[PDB]
Amino acid sequence: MASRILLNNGAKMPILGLGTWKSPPGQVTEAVKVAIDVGYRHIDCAHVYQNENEVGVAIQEKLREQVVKREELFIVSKLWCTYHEKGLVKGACQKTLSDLKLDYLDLYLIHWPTGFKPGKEFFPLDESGNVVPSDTNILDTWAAMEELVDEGLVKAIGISNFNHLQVEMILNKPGLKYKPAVNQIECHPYLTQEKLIQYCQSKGIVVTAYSPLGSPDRPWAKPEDPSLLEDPRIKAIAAKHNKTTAQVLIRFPMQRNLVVIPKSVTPERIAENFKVFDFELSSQDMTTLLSYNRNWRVCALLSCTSHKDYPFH
Ligand SMILES: NC(=O)c1ccc[n+]([C@@H]2O[C@H](COP(=O)([O-])OP(=O)(O)OC[C@H]3O[C@@H](n4cnc5c(N)ncnc54)[C@H](OP(=O)(O)O)[C@@H]3O)[C@@H](O)[C@H]2O)c1
Ligand SMILES: COc1ccc2c(C(=S)N(C)CC(=O)O)cccc2c1C(F)(F)F
Repeated sequence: MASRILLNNGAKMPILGLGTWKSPPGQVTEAVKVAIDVGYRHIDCAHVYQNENEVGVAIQEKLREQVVKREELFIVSKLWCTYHEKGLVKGACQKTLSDLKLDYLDLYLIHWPTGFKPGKEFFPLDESGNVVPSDTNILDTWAAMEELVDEGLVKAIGISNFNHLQVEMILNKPGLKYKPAVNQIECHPYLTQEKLIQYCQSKGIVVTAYSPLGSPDRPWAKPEDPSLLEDPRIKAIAAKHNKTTAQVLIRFPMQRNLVVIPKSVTPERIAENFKVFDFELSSQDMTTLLSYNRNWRVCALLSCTSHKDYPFH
């Protein structure tokens, strides 16, 4: 399978990237270093992850060491919810750039469609526990994203966790200058996303699948939750192909023309997860994996359900 997908900004994006959410800061520099060494060229980052400085140390070391050139890396970050205001976007981007040690990002995403009240807290809550929104119109946040393109700070802009109607809203934005290049969404056999994916694809927006392994390290895992990695049916497909369950889980989105960003800080897994370009799931496997859909989300984030732009109703 070809390793990159063409975006609607004319640039090519690696279909496999390394996720960094929950990667401990004292481990993520080595994780990114190992990933680059084993072939990853796409790193998925975010300011809210609190580890971009340490990601950046790895990127800069690999650039300085001559292991990779900047043009070959595809570095993604995301505008956190507390920075949706147009006057905050450039500084948020520039802080990410400064921490990642970059002069530009390949892709900068609106992390969530939900703007949160600006301030030092990333997760501002009221006394009762509800997310405190900001009044910013995502179309204005989008225009601020467009300005980053026009200032040279980012090569592409996109969105994340936008539902079908939210994507449509950006696409229908009066005066839209740049279409989103990417919509990054949760996607795996328990959350197959057929409708959203087809819509985005039909519009020339590339979809990135997050939590493709079902995020077993998510902080809110419960015993009753289904477990992709432990699902006998998926294990059986893996066994049939002589691959690990994780490898099946990564290959699945790739064959749907998605980008996929499994996270690990374990060197052996980082390498395992990249070894997915050498086998193919059958049409029957694909259809069978699709059949496991149960609309189950790692990132359900019920604490945000009353936000006006909460995307998962
Ligand atoms: N845009 C968004 O809103 C959003 C939300 C969620 C995620 N994301 C992005 O998507 C990335 C991936 O999602 P995720 O971090 O939620 O979870 P994930 O990639 O589905 O799963 C990560 C977990 O799987 C383990 N793991 C990795 N490879 C494995 C393998 N081969 N065998 C067994 N276990 C393995 C990891 O352990 P170790 O690390 O200990 O090896 C970690 O516990 C994130 O890191 C982030 O970059 C974005
Ligand atoms: C939009 O709302 C979000 C978004 C993300 C989170 C996360 C994060 S940082 N993730 C799920 C990872 C990610 O968004 O990439 C953790 C805890 C609560 C969140 C919330 C929450 F609202 F629940 F506070």
